[PDB]
Amino acid sequence: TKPHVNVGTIGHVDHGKTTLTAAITTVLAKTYGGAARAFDQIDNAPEEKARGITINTSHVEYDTPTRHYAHVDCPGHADYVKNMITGAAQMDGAILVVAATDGPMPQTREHILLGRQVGVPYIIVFLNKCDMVDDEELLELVEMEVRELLSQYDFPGDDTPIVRGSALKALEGDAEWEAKILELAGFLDSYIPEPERAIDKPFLLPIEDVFSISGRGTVVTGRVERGIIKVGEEVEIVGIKETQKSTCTGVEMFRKLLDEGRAGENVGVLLRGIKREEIERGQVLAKPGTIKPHTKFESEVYILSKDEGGRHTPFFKGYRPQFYFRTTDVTGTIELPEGVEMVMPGDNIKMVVTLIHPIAMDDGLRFAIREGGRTVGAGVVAKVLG
Ligand SMILES: Nc1nc2c(ncn2[C@@H]2O[C@H](COP(=O)(O)OP(=O)(O)O)[C@@H](O)[C@H]2O)c(=O)[nH]1
Ligand SMILES: [Mg+2]
Repeated sequence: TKPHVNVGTIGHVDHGKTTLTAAITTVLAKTYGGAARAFDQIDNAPEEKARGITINTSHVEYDTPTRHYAHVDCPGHADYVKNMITGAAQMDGAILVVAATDGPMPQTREHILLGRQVGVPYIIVFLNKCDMVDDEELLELVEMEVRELLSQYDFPGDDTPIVRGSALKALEGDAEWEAKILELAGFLDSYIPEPERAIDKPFLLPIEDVFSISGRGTVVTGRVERGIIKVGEEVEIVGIKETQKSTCTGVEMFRKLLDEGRAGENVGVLLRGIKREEIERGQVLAKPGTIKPHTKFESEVYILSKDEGGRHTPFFKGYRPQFYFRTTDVTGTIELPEGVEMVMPGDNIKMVVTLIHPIAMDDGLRFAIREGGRTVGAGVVAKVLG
């Protein structure tokens, strides 16, 4: 099967993301095979529901000779904010569209900054509307502006592929400009490395339940998030309390006794030496020395709007909600950015959080913000602090 890669268009409004998305599907369909999509179908994005969050998202698919791509395009900036923090698939790379007529605009900066925060790993640039620009001096100056902006947020601007093109003329059928769509698709193939598959990451299992099995000791159940756990291998129980070491003495799937549990499977793991009461809501099983527990972190959060089922009134710096990490709520206190004293429903802000219990975490881990039982926001860990 062809490798699967998740991409999407980002960049400022009216710079040509949707026209480019249509052009890519159209050009690749007539060149390497597939199904073309038209501008109107993609611009008219369905409402996708992620929890209570409403995100207008168009999903499109296209193939290169060697890869299958799932591409995400959204109508408005508000959708890109929501999608980057809580969208169905995390982008493996992004196509930043920049209109040569306008140059980098405020959401060009914001989407790069968000990409950095939510951990978007590769960004390719399509410099659009070049059918309007005859001057090569201008095009060079815009290209340098985009490279500086990428580097400002630690992307490798100097080595970043930038394709000078015209999404519109390519969608209209002009073969000269279509070649630029193939150049861009070439860069998707060559510049975005194939992402790391979960089965190859160090073992991780969020604990959902614990039982004292008769004559066999303590078992913890959960979905293997990544890696492989084998009978005989050592594990760490990470989070809430001081970290404990243990050994796997059995892997059970329903009534079937296994020798290993793999990423994606729902299993029960028998642990030597651990008593049922030594296990707490919110802990994970992990390969030893691969994930650490933290109480403090920086995050990018989106606060739900009233219509989405969230808060009706803003909160202030004393806000003390619950942060739901994998399996449980942990209370935290927050610090706001300087100048911000109030956070309105529907806002998104950088939030420094201090939980009252440690949670095993790494950059890019998603969480929900909750009040009482109900969800009021969504975040991504941008930087762990300790
Ligand atoms: N002249 C020219 N116009 C373009 C090009 N790409 C897009 N446009 C026009 O710019 C407008 C906005 O494009 P659109 O894809 O909807 O922008 P989006 O908000 O980023 O999705 C539309 O009128 C497009 O047809 C291009 O390469 N050349
Ligand atoms: Mg659009």
